[PDB]
Amino acid sequence: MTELCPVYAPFFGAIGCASAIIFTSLGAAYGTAKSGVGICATCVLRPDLLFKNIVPVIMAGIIAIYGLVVSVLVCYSLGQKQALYTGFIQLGAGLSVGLSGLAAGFAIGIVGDAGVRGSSQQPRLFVGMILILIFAEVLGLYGLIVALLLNSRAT
Amino acid sequence: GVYFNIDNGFIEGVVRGYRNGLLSNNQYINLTQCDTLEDLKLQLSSTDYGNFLSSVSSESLTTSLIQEYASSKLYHEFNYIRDQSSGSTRKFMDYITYGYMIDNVALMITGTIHDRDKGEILQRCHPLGWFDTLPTLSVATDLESLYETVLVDTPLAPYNIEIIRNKLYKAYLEDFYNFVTEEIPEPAKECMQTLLGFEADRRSINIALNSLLKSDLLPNIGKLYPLATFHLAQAQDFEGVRAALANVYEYRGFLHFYQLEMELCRDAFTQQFAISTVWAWMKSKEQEVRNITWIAECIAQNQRERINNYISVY
Amino acid sequence: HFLYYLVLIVVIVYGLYKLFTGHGSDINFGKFLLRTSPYMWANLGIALCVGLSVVGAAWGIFITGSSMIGAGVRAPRITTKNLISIIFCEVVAIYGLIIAIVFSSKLTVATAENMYSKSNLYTGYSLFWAGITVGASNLICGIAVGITGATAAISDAADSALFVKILVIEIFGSILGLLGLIVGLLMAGKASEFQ
Amino acid sequence: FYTVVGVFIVVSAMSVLFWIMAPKNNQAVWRSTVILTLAMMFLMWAITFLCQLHPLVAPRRSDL
Amino acid sequence: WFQDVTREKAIFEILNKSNYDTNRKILIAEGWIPRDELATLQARLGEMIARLGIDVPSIIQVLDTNHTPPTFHRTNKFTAGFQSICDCYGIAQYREINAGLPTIVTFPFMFAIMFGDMGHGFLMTLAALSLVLNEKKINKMKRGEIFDMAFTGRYIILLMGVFSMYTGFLYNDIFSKTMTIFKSGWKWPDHWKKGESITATSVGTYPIGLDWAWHGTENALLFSNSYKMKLSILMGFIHMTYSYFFSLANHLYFNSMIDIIGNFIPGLLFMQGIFGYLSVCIVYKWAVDWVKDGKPAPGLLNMLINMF
Amino acid sequence: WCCTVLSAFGVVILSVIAHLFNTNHESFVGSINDPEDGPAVAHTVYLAALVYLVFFVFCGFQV
Amino acid sequence: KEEAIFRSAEMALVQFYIPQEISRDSAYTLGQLGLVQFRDLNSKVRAFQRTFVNEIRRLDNVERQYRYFYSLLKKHDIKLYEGDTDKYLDGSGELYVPPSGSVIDDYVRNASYLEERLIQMEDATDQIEVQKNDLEQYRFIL
Repeated sequence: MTELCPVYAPFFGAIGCASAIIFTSLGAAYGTAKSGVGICATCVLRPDLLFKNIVPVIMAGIIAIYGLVVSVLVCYSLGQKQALYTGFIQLGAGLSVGLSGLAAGFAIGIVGDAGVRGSSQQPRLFVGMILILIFAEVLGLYGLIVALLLNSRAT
Repeated sequence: GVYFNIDNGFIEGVVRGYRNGLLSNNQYINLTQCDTLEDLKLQLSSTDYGNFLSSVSSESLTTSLIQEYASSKLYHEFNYIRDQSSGSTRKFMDYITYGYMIDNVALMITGTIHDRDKGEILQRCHPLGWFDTLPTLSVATDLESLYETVLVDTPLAPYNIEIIRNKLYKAYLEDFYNFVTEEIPEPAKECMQTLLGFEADRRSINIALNSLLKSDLLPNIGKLYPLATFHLAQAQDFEGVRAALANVYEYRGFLHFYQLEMELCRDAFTQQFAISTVWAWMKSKEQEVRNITWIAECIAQNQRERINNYISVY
Repeated sequence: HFLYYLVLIVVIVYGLYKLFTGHGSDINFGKFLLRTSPYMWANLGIALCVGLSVVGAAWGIFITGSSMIGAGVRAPRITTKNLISIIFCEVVAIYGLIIAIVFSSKLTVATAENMYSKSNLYTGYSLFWAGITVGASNLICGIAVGITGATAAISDAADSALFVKILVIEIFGSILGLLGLIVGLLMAGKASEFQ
Repeated sequence: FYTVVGVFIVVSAMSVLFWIMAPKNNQAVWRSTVILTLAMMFLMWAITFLCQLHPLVAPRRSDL
Repeated sequence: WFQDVTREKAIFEILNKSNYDTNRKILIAEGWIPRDELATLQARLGEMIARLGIDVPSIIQVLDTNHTPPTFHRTNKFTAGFQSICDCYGIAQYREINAGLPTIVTFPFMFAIMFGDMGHGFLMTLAALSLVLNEKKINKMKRGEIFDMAFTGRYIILLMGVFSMYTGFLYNDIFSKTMTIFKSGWKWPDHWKKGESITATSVGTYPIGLDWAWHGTENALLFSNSYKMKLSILMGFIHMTYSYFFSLANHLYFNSMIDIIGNFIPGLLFMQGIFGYLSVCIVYKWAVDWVKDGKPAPGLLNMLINMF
Repeated sequence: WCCTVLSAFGVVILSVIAHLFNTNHESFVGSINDPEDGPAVAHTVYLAALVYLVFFVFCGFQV
Repeated sequence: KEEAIFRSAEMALVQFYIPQEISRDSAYTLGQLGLVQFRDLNSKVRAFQRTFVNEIRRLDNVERQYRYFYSLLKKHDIKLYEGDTDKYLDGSGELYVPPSGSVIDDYVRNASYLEERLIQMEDATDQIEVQKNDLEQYRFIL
């Protein structure tokens, strides 16, 4: 349309909504797949730890929930005639919870796979596992904080 | 070394935690003063063995029993690490066991060619190299028959009894030499070329030492491949191999193989983003399960003169 | 790998096509940097600030965390004594978070006129490269503190002979991250908001 | 601001009074916990009151 | 007849840690007792002497040593779940300031800052209250893996959900919405059209907590984030200096005046100046009306980065 | 048990929502995305409140 | 009794002149209290010369075969009713728990007898389970 609001301006917004959930779901997938292969190899012989050792896939799933919130929040601010200012803050919120939630979902996958294979040879590692795991989780929450803060400047 | 800890982080952290269970040179001085096997059991439980003989009795505690409970405790740790590895490391730990099953098909043939029992002979066989066809070894005593019949389905398939042993073992160690230079990264390149070469060295020296043509049964991957292979091929006496072994600066004066191995193994732990650690732990813990056995043989019968022949660099 | 040498032939052919036909001044990176929106550069510098900071912070965390969980199978006291190695991997993400909060405050809507002016292009380039400076310096310091805190985990297996020296080089990686922080705070120090 | 100081006086007075009339059975966990709870509660209340004492941001909405 | 064999072996193992004399058949085993428990040992020794006709001296006499005695903290059922999570980081020094006595209030409250909801704090009071109400009949049960952990910290979950019910009342937060229970300090204007931006005017301050006039507004994050982020700085600096003062509380008990002037006071001046100076300027900017004075409202973040 | 406690919470949470629509509360029907005619959306969760009271008293007989 | 919640407790290094006539019996009346953390007075002595180790090895060889008895209680699946009268006797509050006399030397010559008979009983009932599984598979083809 005009100079402030062109027609390619909701491409950034649409890409951002897609990016927020595809990159967090790729990181939460890698976290689930390495933790689930650590669980389904762990509890072959130690089946009574099946509810303690599942916290890496719950915690990797919280990255997916964080990604989902950003996508819903910036799809509420999408529109045909939107300014290009709000297009790039929806793309900044997109790839700031995106490429941070995939790296945080990767690090939950490697730490959670090392943890659930380690907190069964010695159960004293279960407190040390999750405190490392929280650190690899809130890096996705730090990505989420930027997105919320940056989506707070739309219109 | 920023990509190593993805698949091999928990692996190296636990293998480097197993080398602190390698009981040190002070841990043998208090362990060579027992004179009964019960007392040795009593103060072997303070180590990172950690009361592994808690189920056996004390009246019937054989010398072999400690040799096989400490090796079972070794081997459950090995295939605990082995089934947690990725496609660049699960293969490497399988290639460790491939040199074990060559010593198992070398012993099953020389045990089944003579009048012996399958069960009794099978007990002595090393259990890291164990494929499902290995308990047979009795279809034929012919070397040609074994390859088609029984070794065709094994991973020994791309590779008289000692003649086909070195025929398998040289092609194995060549295939294991050009695997560790292909898919294994830089801090274990220089390790798995030099440590592996040493294994080609002290096997090729034992070729000429046990032979007193020979150029096809000798492995050529080490420092003796270009020069010392031709000099060691035409050596018929002990002085011919003694003159041929003087050309290398790292092997002169040796013709002491495990002491040079353990000193070459203590520098292998000096790297700390490499997968040569699991070979250094395997050969170190297999060393200290025959050090404990060498002490327990000097304790079971009273041989106090030749005890201090255990060798620990760690 | 072949597509690198196929898009390099296209760049050579299209360069010599514009150059030989007198129209080599059509491939101008200046007019690209001057018709492009500054909110692109400013928010692809904020989102890639906290992005590459978290990517390096997590890269450090799964190196030294998966090392000291493996090292804690025998010595479990390391995970509550060598958790200082995963503090400084995560303060990397804090340093990419502070930059995001500070940078955001310079991110206001501009008018139709006074949009592609000198100061708006300045603060677009400034928040772009400063968010790359603190995002990729924190990516490298997170990787560095991870790979030197993972050697703190397999050396705390040994009792006390090395941790007092290892810590010094643990915090030398923190100082580099801090120095990267105070460069991005001076690159965008004189950058104004969008006016 | 003096309705933060005026509540700080009656919080401080109550805390001081408790310090001398704390139960003798478990003294170092009764007075310390009560004073700590009072101080934390006061700190949150005075922060969430002073942020709204003279605010620079007025609430803005369209749908009403 | 397994219990009195494991208990019978324990005595022998304890006995090994002793010394014997060739001349006199004695057995010395020096151990650590709390000094306020030397009354019980005399009575126990006397009772054993009465029930053993050897008329032994049994002289358990106390000597002074140079070694390091252990740290015995005496916790009942309320402060044992807070002492347990503060010494999984480390057993303290002998007669140091215990960290698990401030952790009773600091740890739930810190969680409460971050959780902060009356609905979610009410579901966590009812989750811990049920355990606290009948603790006698949970004291013997099957004692599962995530049920002993949820039961040994039943007071560290109850005091979480009560602090998070007070915090969710200061955040003006039931499950996702606000409590409209005091008169608001924000008065919306008289008349407006359906679909126009409306800016409220401050007519007062809300007595306890955030205004409920900040619910649904477009800049509800531009106030809450600034308030929470300055609350995070203020409540972290106060927890850093209340914890830091413990160092002076036990460099003055151990009679070490070198460590006070060498570590505490140089660190107190530096910490208070660099971050205390920051912390007193949140409160000073919160106590200055920057719209009736005609002065520009400063920026603390900008001010901090040009002190250095 | 799961449906007893779920309906015990259901009755209390849903009814106070029905009272915060029947009284035309500012936090529920004060937007432009509001459910209009608050006393008509209120009977949806009066009937939803008492159908949880049905699940509560029906599952309260197996206790 | 001053509480030890702000700082730690004031610890007193007591040492015990225990004679050799009640060394085994007086150790219970302070083991029942649960007050004294002992120190390693023998940390330089070789670990097999602590002058009670022949009296720990002989009830480790009794606890070695109690966990063999419990393995038989998991193979043949007996519910193991586990009467908790020992917890009712020693209430872990006061030193009223009496010691045991030469009943421990009856638990040695009792526990050993069970191991020998059980080992023979298990070997015999598993040797006829070998020819049971040998004949049950021969009746499959035939």
